[PDB]
Amino acid sequence: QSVDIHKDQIIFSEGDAGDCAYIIEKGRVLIYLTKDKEEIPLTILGEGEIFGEMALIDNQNRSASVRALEDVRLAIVTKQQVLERVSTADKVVQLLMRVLLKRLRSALDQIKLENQIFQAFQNKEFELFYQPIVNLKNKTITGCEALLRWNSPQHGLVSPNLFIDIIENSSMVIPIGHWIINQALKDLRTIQDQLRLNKKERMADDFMMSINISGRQFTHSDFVNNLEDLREKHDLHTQNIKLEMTERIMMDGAIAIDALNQCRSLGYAISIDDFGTGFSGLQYLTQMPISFLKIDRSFVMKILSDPKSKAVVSSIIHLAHAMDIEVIAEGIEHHEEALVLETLGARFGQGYLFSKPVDLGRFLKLIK
Amino acid sequence: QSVDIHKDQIIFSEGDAGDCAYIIEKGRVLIYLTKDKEEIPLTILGEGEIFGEMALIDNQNRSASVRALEDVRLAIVTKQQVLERVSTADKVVQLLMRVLLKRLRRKNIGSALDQIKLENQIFQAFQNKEFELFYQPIVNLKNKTITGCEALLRWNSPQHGLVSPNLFIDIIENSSMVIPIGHWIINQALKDLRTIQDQLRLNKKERMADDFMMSINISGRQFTHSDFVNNLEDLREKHDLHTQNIKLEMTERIMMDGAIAIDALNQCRSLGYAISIDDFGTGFSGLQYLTQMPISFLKIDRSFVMKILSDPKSKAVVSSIIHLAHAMDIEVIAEGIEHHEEALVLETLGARFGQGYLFSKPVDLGRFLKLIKL
Ligand SMILES: Nc1ncnc2c1ncn2[C@@H]1O[C@@H]2COP(=O)(O)O[C@H]2[C@H]1O
Ligand SMILES: Nc1ncnc2c1ncn2[C@@H]1O[C@@H]2COP(=O)(O)O[C@H]2[C@H]1O
Ligand SMILES: [Mg+2]
Ligand SMILES: [Mg+2]
Repeated sequence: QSVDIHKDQIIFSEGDAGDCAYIIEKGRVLIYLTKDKEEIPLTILGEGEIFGEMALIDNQNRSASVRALEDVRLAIVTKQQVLERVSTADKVVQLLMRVLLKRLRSALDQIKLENQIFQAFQNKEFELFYQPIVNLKNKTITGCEALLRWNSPQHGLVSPNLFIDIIENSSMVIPIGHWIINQALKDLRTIQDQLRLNKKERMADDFMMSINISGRQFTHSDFVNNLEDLREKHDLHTQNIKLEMTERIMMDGAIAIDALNQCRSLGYAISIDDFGTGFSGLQYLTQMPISFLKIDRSFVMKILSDPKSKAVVSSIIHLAHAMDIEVIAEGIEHHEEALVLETLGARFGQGYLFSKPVDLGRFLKLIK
Repeated sequence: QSVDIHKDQIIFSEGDAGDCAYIIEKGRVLIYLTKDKEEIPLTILGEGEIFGEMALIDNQNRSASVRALEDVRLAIVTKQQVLERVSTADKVVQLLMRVLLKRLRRKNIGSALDQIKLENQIFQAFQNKEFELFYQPIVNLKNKTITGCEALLRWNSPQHGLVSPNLFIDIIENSSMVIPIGHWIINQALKDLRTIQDQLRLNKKERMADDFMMSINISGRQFTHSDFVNNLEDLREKHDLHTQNIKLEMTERIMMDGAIAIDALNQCRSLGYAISIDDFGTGFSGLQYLTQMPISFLKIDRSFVMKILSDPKSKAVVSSIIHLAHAMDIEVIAEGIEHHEEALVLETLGARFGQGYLFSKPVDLGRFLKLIKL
């Protein structure tokens, strides 16, 4: 709601309590101090500008007095509205705000890790490993997923729990992601060449390299174009490249409603990773041109003990079939789990039972 | 990533371009201005404090010079790190930042508007009593009996002429005014439940009265807010009602949290409140949690129901939700039902309950009390 005010009206004085702040819609206002009954002007504010906001942010008194130079109309910003928005803001953005207030009158660790990660990337401490995906019935290796690893010389082998999230919600996903795709496709060509070299011509034609693509780099412009360049750079075919995505992409939709269709039109397979976790698929599933979905490991490890977690999984498999989507059950660590998973009708699987993620040299041996 | 610096080294001067900012790990530093080769000190910064951040935020030159008073070690904050975090921040929080920069610089030398206004307009309307509750019948699909109702919030005003009238519900739900408004909703809904049950007993429909369920929408904020279950219990006892007749409709998004929100539902369930997941299959998905949550109902959203007959794989999604629900002793309420053909398919797939225009639109208490009697 908006409020009219008379010329020369002292709206509030220096030292008052801070109920709310204002945004000027019409008119002009003067901010001033008072010292031994001398009146020193700080500035004149006009249309679009704000005042009374400092007291609300740090719960202290009015740093100055304010008087209307003419008839003005103000739009009210409440204390709760300000604190609400300041509290949700990033911890560094809050540091920045607080320090600016003081002067006008873990964050260190978070900043250092982001730079440590990026420096490691440039010192080439990251490399891709590849985990076999197998046909459950005949145990043949049908394809693989590219997984990012980091082994610093000083901190040994690093947990991906740490760096993956940090990378994904930063702009460094673009240069890193480009490197991931390029490396994964380079090694696909090498995999197919080795397969043809040992006269496994049909296995070579059906081989699928799964690459994880995050939201940021998907929604980023010129993605499909740069992807196509990298594909042609290694003389590869679209039917051997499968893009693993989180459900969350369809929250957006400026380019992200038909970007998938543009990917699908070129022959790239699209797969929904960690289905049944995070943003919900069931409606997103009727929209999206999906060829696969992956049943997360959290489901698979409760199949034998929890009998209604089994029911959830059975239902996902049957639903998937009903829309010509195929299933990859991941996290498989015991033969008994595979048995149930095949009886329920899941075609593919991946997990420790078959193979952990390994480097390209161990993987090339595995396929033979 | 961390950098050592010599005593008396001018790290940067006033008027330079701003490549990066620094955080002091060791030592002390002096910020100063220069005027006709007079050096006026602004302050001394020490361990843990920051400098060089202003130039990065608004792309302008260094407002001052900086010199190390002793041997110091600095941790670098890049421009990209700062802009990255500032850009994602709320539009008002960005306004606040930019205005503070302008005033500090001058000091030592000498849609967001619309979102904010609508929030206050909504709250003023609430206090001027422009809101009221309507009630939409939920029916048993097979025998068409009214089994219960959902309380729906209305705003009787031309200004609420959004016509896509969800909007204000969303504005309320993601604001702190959900607490005083929500309290009013719950109180009003429970008051009218007592009136519904009294009429039902008055016409010797004793069994229908015992099975009647009033569905109330409860948002995340007020659910996660402390002292919720206690205040709910007070309002229930205020109207002499039983927990088995009160059903709480919740969005899936609550299980993102879990400090209080894994067992808050169990604390509600322990008291006998039915819990229902509204708009299931939209927004967040608590599937790995849905084996855990004490859920008695879920509602198939209208967006699914209106595509059942045209889109044959939207039908498959709905069939699958119903079968899954049954497999964990959860019952289904299909909403948005506007044609008899939809109800047919919905009953064949096995959904027990329904609500929609086919049966009845939302109406005031009054038209609802008449509706029961048929
Ligand atoms: N140096 C300044 N330049 C411009 N505006 C100021 C200055 N100091 C204070 N203000 C504004 O005047 C207000 C006085 O009360 P607050 O501290 O609540 O919020 C203050 C600012 O919005
Ligand atoms: N009044 C002040 N009090 C304390 N520090 C300041 C003040 N003015 C500027 N600074 C710091 O000195 C730095 C000079 O360059 P920047 O403008 O990039 O960033 C500035 C702030 O970090
Ligand atoms: Mg993956
Ligand atoms: Mg509802």
